[PDB]
Amino acid sequence: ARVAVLISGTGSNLQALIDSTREPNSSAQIDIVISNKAAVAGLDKAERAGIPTRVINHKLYKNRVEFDSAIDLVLEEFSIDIVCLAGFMRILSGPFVQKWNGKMLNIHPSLLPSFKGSNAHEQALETGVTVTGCTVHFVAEDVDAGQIILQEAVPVKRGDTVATLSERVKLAEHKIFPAALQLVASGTVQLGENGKICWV
Repeated sequence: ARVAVLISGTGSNLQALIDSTREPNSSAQIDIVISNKAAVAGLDKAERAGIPTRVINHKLYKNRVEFDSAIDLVLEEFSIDIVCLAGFMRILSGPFVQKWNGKMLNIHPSLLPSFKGSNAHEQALETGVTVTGCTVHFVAEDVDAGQIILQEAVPVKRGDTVATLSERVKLAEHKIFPAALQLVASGTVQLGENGKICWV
């Protein structure tokens, strides 16, 4: 399966995905890395791996449905089968999420039914849970509510801050994101017709 990773920052998860797809048994290949910003060091890691990089910029023109179309064009140019959101800070339009239904993966820093949103760690700490984690799921129109592929629980330690807890959860992210991409790319897991995850 041909893969495109959309980033917006450092992209630590991108590196994990790059290392994973380079293994001989990987059923996925990363062909294009699309960045939201044009500075972020995610593009550099892509370059070091010899992966085509390419930017966009909202400031360049139009509404939302357009910006996504500018991306979708690059996706068509490279014949992409699967999309991985690796720290892509920019909501997608309803049509784009429609076009790539069951073909776009996202990693969220919480045991998902809980703490949906962009500040999951702050919520977890404020709520006082002793166990949190991360989730890889198919992207649906309903934010952070697509079908769950994999999850990994991570303990919260007393005195934890966003800096220390995110660091611990990040180690779990580097494990399940690549594993989930392999499950989807190999055809082992797919968005089920009954709406639920299907393990063939």
